[PDB]
Parts: sequence; structure tokens; C-alpha cells
Amino acid sequence: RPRSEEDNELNLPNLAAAYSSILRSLGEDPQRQGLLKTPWRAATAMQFFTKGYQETISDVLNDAIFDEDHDEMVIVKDIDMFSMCEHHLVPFVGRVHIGYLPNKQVLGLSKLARIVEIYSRRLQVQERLTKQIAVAITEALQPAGVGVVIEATHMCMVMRGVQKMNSKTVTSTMLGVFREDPKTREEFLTLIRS
Amino acid sequence: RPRSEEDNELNLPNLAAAYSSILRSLGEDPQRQGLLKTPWRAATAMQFFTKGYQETISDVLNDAIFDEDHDEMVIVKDIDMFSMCEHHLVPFVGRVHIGYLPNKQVLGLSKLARIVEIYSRRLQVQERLTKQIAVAITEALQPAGVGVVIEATHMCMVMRGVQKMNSKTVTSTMLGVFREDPKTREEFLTLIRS
Amino acid sequence: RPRSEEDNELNLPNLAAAYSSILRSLGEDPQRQGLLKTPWRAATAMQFFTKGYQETISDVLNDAIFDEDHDEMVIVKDIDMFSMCEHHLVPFVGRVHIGYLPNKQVLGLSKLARIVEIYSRRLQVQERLTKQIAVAITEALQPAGVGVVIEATHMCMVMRGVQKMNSKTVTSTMLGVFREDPKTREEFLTLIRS
Amino acid sequence: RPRSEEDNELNLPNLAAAYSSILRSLGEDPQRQGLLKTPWRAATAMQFFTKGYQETISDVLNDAIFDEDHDEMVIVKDIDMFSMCEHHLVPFVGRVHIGYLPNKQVLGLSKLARIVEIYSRRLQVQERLTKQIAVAITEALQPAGVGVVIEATHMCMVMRGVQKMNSKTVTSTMLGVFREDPKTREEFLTLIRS
Amino acid sequence: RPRSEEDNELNLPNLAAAYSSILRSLGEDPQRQGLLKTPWRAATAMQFFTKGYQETISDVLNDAIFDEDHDEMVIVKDIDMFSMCEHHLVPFVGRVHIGYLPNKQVLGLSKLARIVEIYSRRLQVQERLTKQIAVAITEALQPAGVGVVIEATHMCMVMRGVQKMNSKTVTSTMLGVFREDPKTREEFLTLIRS
Amino acid sequence: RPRSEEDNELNLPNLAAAYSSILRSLGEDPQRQGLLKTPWRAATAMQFFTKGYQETISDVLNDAIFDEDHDEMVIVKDIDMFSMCEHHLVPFVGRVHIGYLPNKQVLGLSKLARIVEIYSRRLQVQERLTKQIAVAITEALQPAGVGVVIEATHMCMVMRGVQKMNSKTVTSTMLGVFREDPKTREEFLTLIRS
Amino acid sequence: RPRSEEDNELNLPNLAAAYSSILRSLGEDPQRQGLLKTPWRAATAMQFFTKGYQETISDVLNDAIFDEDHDEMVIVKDIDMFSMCEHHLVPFVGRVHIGYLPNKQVLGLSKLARIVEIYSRRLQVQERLTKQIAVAITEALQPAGVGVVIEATHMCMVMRGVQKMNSKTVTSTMLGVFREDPKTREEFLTLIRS
Amino acid sequence: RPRSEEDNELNLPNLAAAYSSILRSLGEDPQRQGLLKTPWRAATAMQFFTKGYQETISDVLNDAIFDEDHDEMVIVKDIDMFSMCEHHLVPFVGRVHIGYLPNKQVLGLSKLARIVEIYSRRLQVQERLTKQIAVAITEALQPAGVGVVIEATHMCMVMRGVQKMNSKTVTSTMLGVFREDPKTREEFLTLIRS
Amino acid sequence: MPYLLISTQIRMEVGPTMVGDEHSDPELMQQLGASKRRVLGNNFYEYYVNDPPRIVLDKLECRGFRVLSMTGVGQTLVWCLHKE
Amino acid sequence: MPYLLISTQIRMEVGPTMVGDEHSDPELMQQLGASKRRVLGNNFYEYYVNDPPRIVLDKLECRGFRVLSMTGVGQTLVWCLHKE
Amino acid sequence: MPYLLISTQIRMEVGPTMVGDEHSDPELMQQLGASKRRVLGNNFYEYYVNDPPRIVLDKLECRGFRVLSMTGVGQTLVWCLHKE
Amino acid sequence: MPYLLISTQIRMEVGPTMVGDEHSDPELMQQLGASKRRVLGNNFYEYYVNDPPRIVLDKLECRGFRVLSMTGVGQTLVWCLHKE
Amino acid sequence: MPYLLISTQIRMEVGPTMVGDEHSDPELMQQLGASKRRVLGNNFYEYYVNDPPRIVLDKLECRGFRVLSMTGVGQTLVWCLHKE
Ligand SMILES: N[C@@H](Cc1ccccc1)C(=O)O
Ligand SMILES: N[C@@H](Cc1ccccc1)C(=O)O
Ligand SMILES: N[C@@H](Cc1ccccc1)C(=O)O
Ligand SMILES: N[C@@H](Cc1ccccc1)C(=O)O
Ligand SMILES: N[C@@H](Cc1ccccc1)C(=O)O
Ligand SMILES: [K+]
Ligand SMILES: [K+]
Ligand SMILES: [K+]
Ligand SMILES: [K+]
Ligand SMILES: [K+]
Repeated sequence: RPRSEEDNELNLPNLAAAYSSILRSLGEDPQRQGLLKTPWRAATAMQFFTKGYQETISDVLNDAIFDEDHDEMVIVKDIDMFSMCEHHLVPFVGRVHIGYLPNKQVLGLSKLARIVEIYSRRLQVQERLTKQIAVAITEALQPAGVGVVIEATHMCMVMRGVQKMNSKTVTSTMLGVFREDPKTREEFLTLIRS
Repeated sequence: RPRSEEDNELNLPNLAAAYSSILRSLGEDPQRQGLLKTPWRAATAMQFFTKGYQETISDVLNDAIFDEDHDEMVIVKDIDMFSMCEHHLVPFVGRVHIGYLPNKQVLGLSKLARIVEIYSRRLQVQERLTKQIAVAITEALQPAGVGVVIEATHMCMVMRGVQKMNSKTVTSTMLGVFREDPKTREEFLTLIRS
Repeated sequence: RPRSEEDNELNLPNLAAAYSSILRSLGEDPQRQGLLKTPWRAATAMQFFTKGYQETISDVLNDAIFDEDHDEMVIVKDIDMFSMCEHHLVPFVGRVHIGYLPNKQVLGLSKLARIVEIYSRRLQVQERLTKQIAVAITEALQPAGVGVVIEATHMCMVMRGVQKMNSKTVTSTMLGVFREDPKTREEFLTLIRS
Repeated sequence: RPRSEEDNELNLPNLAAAYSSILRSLGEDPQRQGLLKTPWRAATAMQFFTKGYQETISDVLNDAIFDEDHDEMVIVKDIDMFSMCEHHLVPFVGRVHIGYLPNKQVLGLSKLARIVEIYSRRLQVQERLTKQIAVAITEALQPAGVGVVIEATHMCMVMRGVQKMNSKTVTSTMLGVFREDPKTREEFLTLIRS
Repeated sequence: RPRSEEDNELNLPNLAAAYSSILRSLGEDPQRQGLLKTPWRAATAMQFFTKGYQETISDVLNDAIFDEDHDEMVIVKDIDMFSMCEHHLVPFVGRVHIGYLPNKQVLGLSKLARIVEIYSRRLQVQERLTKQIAVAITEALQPAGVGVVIEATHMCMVMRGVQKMNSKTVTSTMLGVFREDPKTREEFLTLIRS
Repeated sequence: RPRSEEDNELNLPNLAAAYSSILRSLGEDPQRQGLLKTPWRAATAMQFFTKGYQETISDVLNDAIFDEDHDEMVIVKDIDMFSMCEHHLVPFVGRVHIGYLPNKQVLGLSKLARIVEIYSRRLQVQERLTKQIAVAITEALQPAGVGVVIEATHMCMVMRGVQKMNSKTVTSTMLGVFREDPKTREEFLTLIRS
Repeated sequence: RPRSEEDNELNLPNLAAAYSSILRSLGEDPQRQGLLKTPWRAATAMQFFTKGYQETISDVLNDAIFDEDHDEMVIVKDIDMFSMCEHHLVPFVGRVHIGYLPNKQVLGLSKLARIVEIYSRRLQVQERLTKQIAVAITEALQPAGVGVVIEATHMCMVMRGVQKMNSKTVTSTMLGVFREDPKTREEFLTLIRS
Repeated sequence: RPRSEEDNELNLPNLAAAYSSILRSLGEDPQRQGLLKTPWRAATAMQFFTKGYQETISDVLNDAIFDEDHDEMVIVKDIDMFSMCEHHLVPFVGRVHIGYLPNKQVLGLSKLARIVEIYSRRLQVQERLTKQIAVAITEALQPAGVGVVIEATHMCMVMRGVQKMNSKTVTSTMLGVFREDPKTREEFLTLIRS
Repeated sequence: MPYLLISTQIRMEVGPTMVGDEHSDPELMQQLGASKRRVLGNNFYEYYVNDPPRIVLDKLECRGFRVLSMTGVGQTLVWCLHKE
Repeated sequence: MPYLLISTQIRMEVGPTMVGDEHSDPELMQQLGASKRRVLGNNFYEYYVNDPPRIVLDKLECRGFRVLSMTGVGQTLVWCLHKE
Repeated sequence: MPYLLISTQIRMEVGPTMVGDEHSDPELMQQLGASKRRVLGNNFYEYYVNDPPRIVLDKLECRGFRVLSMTGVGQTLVWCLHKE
Repeated sequence: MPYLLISTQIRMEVGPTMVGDEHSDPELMQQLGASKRRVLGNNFYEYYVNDPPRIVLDKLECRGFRVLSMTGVGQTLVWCLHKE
Repeated sequence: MPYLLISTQIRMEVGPTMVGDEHSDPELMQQLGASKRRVLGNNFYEYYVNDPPRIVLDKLECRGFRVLSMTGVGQTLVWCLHKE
């Protein structure tokens, strides 16, 4: 069952209470002029970061898939994405690069962008998020192939770990011809390279 | 009273429980193979981000302040810093630039770095963090002047707000000659500029 | 046997003494106001640079290895590293680039970062360091393949040699599919290239 | 008394023994195929870094000072300089920028560079190095003014401190018109700025 | 008396003879298939580098100076220049920046470029070359002011000195309003700055 | 026979005379206060640029070749080099890129750097310099392959030719697997590419 | 009298004839397959480059000037411009930067762009072009001040002169407060600077 | 028959007359103080842009071709080149990249540069210029292959066409192994790429 | 205590106006209604007033002071007054 | 009200000329034909006149004021006048 | 017309020296040999003289003016003179 | 020795205050409690005092000096005093 | 010749001090021991002296001149003197 506006309102207080607890558990006075409304804002923020749960690929699907008799690689690169690390509940920021070999059917930008948001705005693991976006595109188009690449900075190595904001994690999922034909894979990596 | 290793271990469980609550309150099953240890990791992380509360300028102070008979501006720039937004409990990352006009007494790097770590690893507001570091340096050196500038990206405007990771917030605190003499202020902004 | 906190304390004095000797052997007065605590800070530093000896891949191992049913290339790039030249006892600084084709088992960031720290913080030879990190990742994951690339600047050619800080040394180790399949090897170098 | 070729050879063995001691004091076997000649190489290195003690501004002085009836600012910027931190015996690397208002007498490039080498190749403190180069130039030319600015990366904050190779320390010494005339100081900072 | 095509031809052989001599004095066999024509090519080169001696500002002068009723700053920047160090007979390469406040009379690009070439193509000292170009412009225009700035790399510090091609020398000459009005001087430096 | 310190001193006067001659042959007064010591400095310079004649790969050889059981590509790139054109006696500046597939034996940086210096500090032809450095490495290591790439700027086209400092000459020598295997060659060019 | 569509057609042949003559005077055969339509194309081009004569500020003027009660500096920068050198009939390409302190009346972008085109597309001298645009803006707005800066590359120095496409010519015209107030002038140069 | 110094002087007047015509044909008064000497300068310029006709590959040929027993790719890149569009008589500016696999015989830089100058300084079509330079090198060397790539900006699309100075035209000619072996071609494009 | 120094910044038609230093006459300061403070970072106390310098000049004349000199420096306008 | 402050900017041969603040004598301001306004962002009113400072100085002498001091500060030329 | 303002720029030992605005006494301007002009872009006329300010000050004394104040502003040196 | 020059920087309510040069009256300097020094790089000695310029002005009046002029220059406030 | 202008730069406690222009009284210049020169690029001659302005002021008083005004402009300190 997909999360809903009702669920949020019925849970917001819980979240607000959990955060108010944490504030104390850390040493803060949840009553300070600048900490009063925090529990709620923090909660509101944590719901926005996980708002992906209240959606499904279906909501997007057919609404915007056009026939353009096109059968050559299509790429949409440098798509900003923000997500949450299911391990430390700290976000990891980055960029998403998508490419696919249409089988007549093409996907609209807005729709594609929505698919990325749906799976990214929820507790994730880069590997899984990459894969989920690739399969979603595969199902919504029955393409000859599809490739997805994500490069991201994980804040749990920037602040934590020591001081490694420099570090970047790259993951990828190659289905169809993007998996079997090295040439298609190379050209995709070239066209997003720069 | 500065927080302590005991305080942490006695509170870890409480934090863990609050996060375990949040997990559910969001729609997740705190039981998943990958969500089991989360509440603890999440709690440990949130303690590391606020480990500044268990410290005081005193611990640093005299331990490393040398006499080098110097009386010309000294600058340390591009000091990486990570902190937590007291308003949304989301972090804001950036750089700190520091300058001061010594009165014979100079401050060792590590000590300086320690001062920055102490006030940044705790719930903060950029304006405040800037001022505290400036004052901490003024007390640990009785210098003829001191200046501090911080530039940071606030994650609550990157993901939230809409999508503005571009935005940067700059704050400064000028004490002593750094406040009264425009020439000193300019030279300071020039020398950190590039 | 792994070095230990005790070993350090029992050796600190010995180091301090060796350095205090060197100070003299060079021409300095180990008594100067600013050289007094040097033999100790020098010894402390020299131990922090080699603190890798007091650890083993085991300490890290199982602690963080998750099953994510992933079987496509995973890359962590631009990992800052600092090491010591076993030949001149001068440090060489740089970056490490890692990649591996998982066999279901994935390695967590922190664990990966710890593996790099363990072998780099000790007297080394870039060639060896590269290989040790590679084998360590192979042992902790039984992957289909793994590739490690290190690019560093050796200070013994920046100051010494003449003045060659420009120079960069590049080493690599490719195991498994990374060694036998030119295509995997190329995709890996492309993905870390930029 | 200036150190000399004799002093070195008579001390080399003492240094080699001290390092061989340190090797042991850390956990290494000074007998390994690759650690055998290290005590000596380490020693030779440690002497090359401090070879500045075996020289004096005099050796340079008059040898290259030409009359060119010039009385306008002259600047030599981006001079590479490597030095040793007298606090941890770890080196700090960077750039030196010199400017001066001649009083008819100009300095040759080689001589200028020689003055930099002489004071940088020895145990130092950035603030002191800066000031010595400034005075050395003042004494060798009786100029109307002179300015020196050094920007360097301290390795005891890169590896140590945590991981701060980003950080940069900027020091300066302004004598004569460079101290009293804000306009000369601004022009000087502008011309080295880029 | 300005050098002439005759002087050259009547001297080429003396040049070729000196270079053939140097070849031997170094250890080479002036007879090698690739060194045979060298004495002449070297001689021809060395004359091209000093061909400015066979010219005078007069040859340029009036030929191209137009009245445009202009009385605001005119700047020509990033003019490439190549010259010979009169101290080591090694060249120094760089850029020239010119600006002047016309008194109704303006100078043609070509002519301005010729003035630079005339003084740069001869044995020089950066300070002197800067001053000759400045005065030459003051003489051919009677302007309210003129400024010249030269930035260059001296090959006698790139190869020689140690390895310092990084180093750059900056010289300048400010006559008229460029000398007396700080505001004009700043604007000039700002407009060439970028 | 390798040139020696004696040869220089016995020839220095001969060089000084040749330059003193050239000074005259160009139109200068070898007597000017600033041209007096030139014949000697020019001669000293010309000997420093060709000091590679007084050395052989033997001097370097065995002194620093270690066994590290390594058998994967090793690369040292961006090595600054300066040389003399045997055709015009004008220097060409640039960078050297070396790569080799060791057969257990590895060469130390200093030694590698010394090899480059030995052949570049002498009258050269880029194509020859590239090949000599490559063969020297092959002889001192019996590697499975080696590759050398030089990119330089020739001053006989910067000043001369017209004004072509933009132009860059690229030469390479590929032996062993670097010649027969396109994949090794490509990886080497990729790794030095950036 | 402003040139017109009739004048052109009545003159185009005259141009084509002239070019057909030039083609011969150079050595070409105005008959070759590819040279046949050249005289006309060259003519069409030369008219297009001078189409500014067939226009007047009037045509633009009142058509787009809006009242927005604005009295703070407005800046339009990086306006590409192409012009012809009245001295050699070769074009000079560059950018125009315009600023003005409005007196209630503002100028629309198109109109401003059209003013630049009008005076640049005709035989010019950079100093004049800068001034004409400056006065044109003054007349069309009675502003408290106006500033214009033009930076351009002159092809008569790129190809001709020798090879100097690197060279840039900077001219400016400051009227009203842009001339009398140094502060306004500085701000303007700052805002267009980057 | 190659054009000659006589031909020019006997035609200069004819050119001057044609241009003086154009001046009127456009709307100008060839009598203006600044337009008087224009017809001659314009004529002079137009002959310099086509001075390539008065030469032949022969003039260059043998004069500088040396035997260096070299059989690996040689590349000379980023050679600046200016030329004239035979279609609109507007110049096109760019860069030429050359490479060739010598058959023992190598070409001198000056000679190579002269070849480019010869064919570029004359009415041209990019495709043709590329081919003539390629063939010229093939005839002067009988190499195993040769490659030439030209990238240029066409001024008849910058100003004309609309405003397209952004656009670049790339042409190439591959002869010998450069044509037949895809591997050589790739290496050549990689080595000039950056 | 014959001399007195007052000043204002940026604009003259509005305060604050600096009317004294640490060793200023306490009575005179009180008569002007001047507050006292030490700005963070400064090693000295200052007496200020919220009135425009013109108003402070009128009050100061009533107490017998006259303006001897007025000058600008940086963004600070300064008045030098002398009593009798 | 013995003291008065007037000023002009950038250039002295042209106005506007600032002749008063919020607490200025309304009559005197009216005699000079001074307008009043509060520039957006400023927390104070100012009285100005379109005449060149020299003209304003003559009018001011007619009303009994004399120039005691003139100084520059920033791009502002300031006159300090005293009545009697 | 009791007040007069003159000025010079960059350097004091050389002119031009600005001696008047549009509403200056035509006779006095003529006595000083002052030219009149309106620089492009400026909305006002100015009277100038090629003499150094020191020379203009001597001539001005002969006509009964005395220097009351001298001040710098920007790169402009300004003299405020009063007649009688 | 009728003329004297004193100055302060950045702020007027605090010292140091420069009271003399190398050729200053040794007695007067001593009366003010002025120290002497030559800042590194400078080719001249200077006499300074830790008191605020206002205090130094009062002491100076007692010795017969009067303030003739006060001016700003750079970040330096300067007083020109004359004795009798 | 009732008016005189002198000046110094950067620092007041040391010279040089500019004491005259091309049309200065040759005798007075000689009495001060002033040298004359024309800096390259300038279209005018200037009389200077190596003494600090304070010394030059004392000498000038002996010849009957009195300081009327002192002002800063740029990095130049200027004194306006009047004889009788
Ligand atoms: N701020 C004004 C000057 C000023 C400052 C203080 C008081 C009065 C005027 C300017 O920049 O022109
Ligand atoms: N704008 C003048 C200064 C000035 C301000 C006000 C009135 C007169 C002059 C300058 O910069 O030189
Ligand atoms: N140009 C002088 C200031 C000045 C202006 C006008 C007259 C005299 C002096 C300086 O910058 O120091
Ligand atoms: N520093 C003050 C001016 C000032 C300096 C020195 C003494 C008094 C005032 C400013 O910038 O406004
Ligand atoms: N150089 C001083 C001002 C000054 C100049 C000349 C004489 C006296 C003082 C400053 O900038 O603060
Ligand atoms: K105020
Ligand atoms: K005004
Ligand atoms: K002047
Ligand atoms: K002070
Ligand atoms: K001085």
C-alpha cells in the first residue's frame, strides 16, 4: 500500500516526538527559542526526503509515453538526485545518467524525472536505487536496452569516516543491448563522459 | 557541564529507540535485513555530529600557544567544516577562513582546527558558529584583531526548498582592527579571495 | 603480532630520544623554546603515520558486508590517501580508485576506507600498497574481479631530485575479470577517468 | 658557525643510527631487503632538507646586485619553496611571492632564489621564514620597501589533524613603503593576486 | 648607428665560427650529419633575436598616429614578447600590457606592436625593457600618461636555478597620470587583470 | 669518454672567448657594466645545459633497482624536462611520460629521473631523446615492455618561424608489449591522458 | 542621408565588379567553378558588414523606452560585436559591456542591442565605436551616467603584424556619474569584471 | 608560374583602385583623413593573405629533411593557421594538427610550418587545404602514413549566417597507415585530442 | 579638560554620535545623556548618543564649547571642540 | 540652534545640496526652498535643495551664518556653519 | 556673492584649476582669464583656468578674497574662499 | 620650534598617539611620557604615547600649544598645533 | 605672492617635502635649500626638500608665513600657508 497524505498527518506528531526526544538525548533544551519548532520541521523534512514511498511507477506510466518511430540511443544526463542512506539515515547527493535504446516508444522528460524522484526519495542503497530506476524504465517501454549510472557523494564519509567529501561512488545497471553489446555501452559512457 | 563518554552510552539506547520509532513512523519495517542495525548507527552518527558538546576551549587553550614575536596578519583558509542545522537537523557543509593580527602570541594549527571542530560539531546556526570561533580565538590570544568568514551549503535548500544546492551562505565576524580598519579587512578578504 | 597501544607508550620515549639526537646531529639546539617539545611531537607524528601496523583486515572484515544481490561494477573513486616511503621515510600523497565486480556480496564504504587506511599508514612502496588493498578486497568478498589504481606525488622528488612536485606515479592491480576482460578494464578506467 | 661538508660526513653515521633505531622503535625489521639502506637515505634526506644551515646571506650578497637606475616596484612571484616544520619535523610546501621598491639597486633572480632556499631549507616556522627573507632582501638592497608573502600547505594537518590538505596558511611581512602606504600594498597584492 | 643588413652578412661567418668553436668546446663533433649546418642556424637565430638593434622608434613614429579626439584610457593587453637576457644570453618569454591616456592623439596597433618588438629583440633586462617601451610611447604621443606592465618567465631559473619555470617576474613603469593618480593606476590594473 | 669536471675548466675560457666574440659580432660592447661577466655566465650556462655528456646510464644503473615482485604497469608522468635543439642551439621545454611493464624488477623514481636528465641535458632531437630514454629503461630492467612520450614546446618556432609558442611536438617510443599489444598501449595513453 | 535597399542594389554590381577585379589582380581566374559566384558573395558580405550606415538611432529611440521608476545602475554585459577596421578593411571581433544610472527611464534589451549593431556594422575605429554607443545611450535616456567598455581582437594583428590573436584591445567611455564618481566606476568594472 | 615581388608592385595600384572603388560603392568618402591611405593598406593586406601563391613546396623541400632512423609516430599539433574563404573572401581562422609515420626520414619544424603557410595563405576551401598539406608532406617524405586535421572558425557564419562564431569546422585527411589502420588513426586522434 | 572630540559615520543627518572615551568627564557625559560601552573585540570604552551630530553640537555650545575643526577620515566625520 | 551642516556629492559646481535633517528649523528650510524626503531604506528624513553649495552658502550668510569649516569625506563635501 | 570655491586634481603644482560654476560672476571669471565649458555627459557648465591653484589664490587675494578652508576629497583639492 | 604634529589611527578614542619625530624637543617629549622607536623597515624614529589623542591635546595646551587644524588622511587622524 | 603650498606623503615624520612649483619665488626656494626637478612623464617642475614638513614649517614661519589650513588628500598631506 502506497503512503498517503493521511498517514503523514497521523504520524507527523510521532516523528515530532521522536525528534524532541533525540534533542534531549543529546543534551539540548528542546525549549530554546530556536529549538522549539525544530521537532516539527525535522519531521517535515524527514517525510519530504521519504515522500517517494507515497508513489508508484503506475502513477507516471502511460500518462506520457509517445510514439516517435525512434530506434537510436536517447540519453538524459546530469539529473540531480538526493537520497537517504538506509544505513545511517544520512543523505547521499549526486547525479543520475540514463540512456536507452527505444523500440519505437519514447519516454517524456517529466515522466523520466518522476521515476528518478520516486525511488530516490526514500531510504536507499545506491546499488538498489540504480537497479530500480533501470527496471522501471524497462517496464515502461519494453526497450531494446537501457543503462543507468549514478555517481554520488555519501555524507557518511564526508563528516564521518574522517573527512572524505572528495570520494565519489559510481554504480551502474546495464540491461538489454547495453549489457550484451560493448559498443553500445562504450558510446553511452562516451556521450555522458564529458 | 560538558557531555561525557558515560552520558553517551547511557543515552545511546534512547536515541536508538527514537530512530527505531521514526523508521516505523515513516512506513519502514525496522526489521528488514538492512534496517535492523540502523537505529544504532543512526544514533551513533547523530552523536558524532554533536560530539562538540563534550568539549570546551579550555581543553585546547594553553596546550599550544607559542611566542614567535610576530605582529603581522596570519591567515588559515579553506578549513573544511561540517555542522548541523538546529532548525531542521540537516547538516550544512562548507569552509572556514580565519585571520588575526597577533600581539606576539600565535596559535598552533591543530589547536585552531580544534577550536573550529568544537563549535561546529553540535546543533548550530551559521551566524553563531562564526562568532563563537572568532571569540574563542580572541580569548586564546588577546590579539590586536581577528576575523572569521564561513561559506557553506545548506542541505535544507538543496533537497528541500526545491533544488538549490547552488546557493551558498557567507557569514563573517570581524573583531578589533579587523572591524575598525577597512584596509585590514580588505587585505584579509583579498588574501582568502582566491 | 599487531602493534598495540602498550607498544607505543613503551616506545614513545625511544623515538623522542632518536629525534632529539637527530636535532643535534643536524646543528640545532634541542633546548630552544620552540624545539623542546619537538622530539615528542615528531615521535607522535611518526607513529600516527604508521598506526596501520596496529590493525589487520580481520578487525574490519565481516563487521560490514551486506547482501544486495548486486552483480555489476561498483566503483569508489578519489579516496585520499597518505603514506610513507620506506625508502627515504618521506611521505607520498595521493588518491586511490577502487572497483570490483561483486558476487552478490557488497562492501560498505567505511569498511573500504578502513582497508585503505590500514595498509597506507605504514612504511610502504606504492606498488605493494596497491596490491595489498586489492588482495584484501578480494579476500573479504570473493568477487568476480577487482581493480585498484593509485596516483600519488612522492615528496622525495618534489624537494629532492631537484624540484619535481609535478611528477605523478600511477600504479594498478587488476584481479579476476578486471585482468582478463579488456572491456571491464576499459569501463573501469573510463568511470574513474573524469 | 655555518655547517659544512665535514660536519655532515662526521654526523651522517649518527643520523643513520638514529633512524635505524626509529625503524625498530616502530615495529620494522631494519634488515629487510628494502629497509637496509634506509637509515642512510633517510639521513641524507634529512640533511638535504636542512642544508640551509651551511650558508649565509653573505655567500650570495654582492655577487649579483646590479645598478639599473630603477625605482619602481619589481615582483617575483610563484617561487616554489619546501621547508621543514620545527614542531613536528614534517615538511610544509608552498609558494613565495616577493616584491620591493628599489632605490636604484636591483637583485638578480638567482640571488633572490638563493636567499629563499637558504632560509627555507632548515627547521622553520612560516611566520619566521617570511620575516627572514624580507629582512635579507632589505639588507642586501637598502630598498624603499619590500614585501614577502608565503602560502603553504602544512602536512601536519593533511595526514594529521584529521585530513586537511585543503587548508592553506598565508603569512606576510611588509617593510618600508609596503607597510606605510596602503596603495603600494594593494598594488603588490593585486599583481601577485592572479 | 643602427645595425644593417650589411653588418649582418659581414658578420654571419664570425658568428658561425664562434658557434662552431663552442660546439667543440662542449664535446661535440661539429662534423656530425646533424651538427654541420648548426653554426649557421645558431648564428642566424642569434641575429633574429637581436634584430631590434637595426631599428629605431623613428622608423615607426609618424607613419601611423591618427587624431580621433579621444581622451580616455586606451589599453592593449596580452602582447606576446620574447627577449634575451643580457646576463646569461638565455631568453625570457612573456606578455606586455600597455595603457595610455591620449591627449587627442592615438597610436595604431601595428605601430605599438612594432615599438615592443624593437626593444624586446635585443639583449635586455626586464626593468629596462619596460621603461624603454614606456618612454617610447610617451615620446611618440605626448600623452597625459602611460603605463606598461611586463610579466615573464626567465629560462635561467627554469632549467638553471634548479627547476623554477613556475616563477614569474613582473615589472612596471607608470608615467604621468598613471603615476600620480592612484585611481587611474587601479583601473589600468583592473582592466588588464583578468 | 664521458666529459669531466677537468674538461669544463680547461674549456670554460674557450667558451667565454667565443661568446665575447658573438657579443661583438652582434653590435654590443662586451665592456658595458652589464655585459662584462656575460661571456662567462653564458658559457657556464651552456655547460649546464649539456652536463649530460659527463654521465652514463652506468652511474645510475644498479644503485637503485629493487625487487618487489610486481608485474603490472607502472607509470611516472608529467616529468619536467629541458633540452637543447642541436639544430639551432635554442632550448625546447616540455614533459616526459614513462610507463613500463616490469618483469619483477622495478626502477626507483630518483634513478628514473636521473636517466631523463642525462639524455636531455645535451644537444638533442626530440625523436632521439624519446628513444634513448626508452632504451635505457629497457636495458636497466629487461621489462616486458616500455613506453615513453614526450610533448615539448620548441622556441625555434615560438620566437622564430613567426610566433608559434602554441605549437606542441609529440614523440613516442613503444617497445615490447607496448608495441605489440594495442590494449597496453591504450591503457598507458589513458593513464597519462589526463 | 541613411543608405537604403535601393542604393545597395544600385551598388552591389559595383562591389561585385571591384572584387572581380581584385580576384584578377591577385592571380586568380574569376572563372573557376568555385570563384564564379564569389564577387557577388564577397560584395553581399561587405554590405552586410556595413549595413549600419542605412540606419539611425531614431529608428530605435522611443519605440522601446519604459518608465520603471528605477534609479540604480543597470548593466548589460558580454554583448558580442563584430566590426570593420577602417584602416585595413579587416574585421575586429569582441564584446561590449554597457552600464548606466537611469533617471527614471530605462532602455529595453532589443533597442540596446540594436544601438550596438548600428554603429558596429560600419567602417570603424574601436575608440570611436565605444564613444558613439556611449553618446547614443545618453541621448536616448538623459541618464545620470553611462559607461561603455569594449574588448576586442583585431585580425590585422592576428594574421598580420606577425601572429598576435592573443592580443586584446580595451577601450572605454565614461559619461556623467561614471566619469566623476570613482565609486560608480569601480562598481561597474567589478560587475562586468567576472 | 609562382607570383613574384614584381607582380605585386605592378598590381598594387590596380588593387588600391578596386578598394577605393568599394569605399565609394559603400557610402564612404575615400577622402576622409582616416580613409585616405586605406585603399593601399587594404590592397597590401589582401596580398599578404594570398602571399602563398608566390611559393612552391620545392622552395622548402630538401632544405631541411634529416635522417634520424626513426619509425614511430611524430606529431606536431596546435599550429595556428589563417586563411581566406574563396567563396566570400572572408578569412577563416583555426589550428592544424599533423602527424606522420616516418620511413627513416623526418621533417624539420620550420619546414613543416612553411608548408602550412604556403597553402593557407591563398584563397582556399578547408577540405582542400587539409588535403594539400597532407599530400605535400607525403611527397616531401615518402612516409608510411600521414594525418592532418584542421579545426577552424568561419567568419562568414560568425558575423554573417546570424551570429555563429561558436561553430567549428573540422576536416581531416588520412593517407597510408593512417587511413588503413584504425589503431594508428585512434592514437593520432588521442595524442592531439587534449 | 579643554578639548573634546565627537564623531558620526556614513551619514551626518542621523546618529549615533560618539561623544567620549573612557577618560571623559562623567558629568558632561551625563548631561548629554550618553551611554557607555565596550564593543566586543575592542580594548576600550566609548560614550555614545543617539542624536545627530548637529544636535550634539548645539548642546555642547550651551556648556561652553566651540567647534575648532571638522574633518573626514574613512567613513567617519569628526569634530574637534575647544572649551575655555 | 547655532550650528548648521550642508553638503554636496561628486561635484561641487552642481546640486543637489543637503541642507537639513529631521530636526531642522522649518522656517529656515522653507526660506531656502528645501524639499523633504526619506530615501527608501533610510531610517531618517533629509532636507535638500537643487542649488549648488556655493549658492546655498550665500543665502545662508544673509540669514546670519558663517562657514567655520569645510571637509571632504568619501565622495561628500561638507560645510559646517555657525550662526550667532 | 561672498563665497567662492576653486579646485584642482591629482597634483597641486599644476592646473587646470576650476574657478567657477554656471552662476559665477562673469566679471571675476573674465579677470581670471577663465574659459567656460560643459563636459560631455555633464548637466552643468564649469569655469576653468590653466594656472596652478597657488597662482589663482594670489590673484583672488588682489580682488579681496581670503582662504577660509582647504580640504581634499577623492583626488580633488578644494579651497573655500570668502570675500567681504 | 612653534609647530607640532600629533596623530592617531583607526580610532580616536584610544591610542597610541604619535607625538614626535627624531628632531623633536627632548624635554617636551619627556613631559608627555613619550617613548621613542624605529619600526623595522622604516628609516626614521618616532615618539609615541599610549594616551588617546584627546588627553595629549589637553597636556599640550598646558605647555602653550593650540590646535590650528585637524585632518584625516588614509586611516590617520592628524592635528597641527602651534605654540607662540 | 601671499600664498604657499607644501606637502609630504605616506608619513609626516620624514620627507621629502614638496615646497614649490615652477612659478615659485626663486629666493625663497633657495632659502629653504630646495632642489628643482621634473619627474619623467610629468609636464611640470617641482621644488622639493629632504626635510620633514614640520622642519619646513618652522623655517617658513621665520620668513613670515603662517599655516592657514592643513588637509589630507589621497596619500598626500598638504599645508596651505599665507604670508602678509
Ligand atoms: N558615506 C559618505 C560620506 C560621509 C560619511 C559620514 C558622514 C557624512 C558623510 C560617502 O561615502 O560619501
Ligand atoms: N569626485 C571628486 C571628489 C569630490 C566630491 C564632491 C565634490 C567635489 C569633489 C573626486 O573623486 O576627485
Ligand atoms: N594624487 C594625490 C592626491 C592629491 C590630489 C590633488 C592634489 C594634491 C594631491 C595622492 O594620491 O596622494
Ligand atoms: N577608521 C575610521 C576613521 C578614523 C581613523 C582614525 C581616527 C579616527 C577615525 C573609519 O574607517 O571610519
Ligand atoms: N599613510 C597614512 C596617511 C598619511 C599620509 C601622509 C602623511 C601622514 C599620514 C595612512 O594611510 O593612514
Ligand atoms: K550616523
Ligand atoms: K552635487
Ligand atoms: K592639477
Ligand atoms: K588609536
Ligand atoms: K614623507
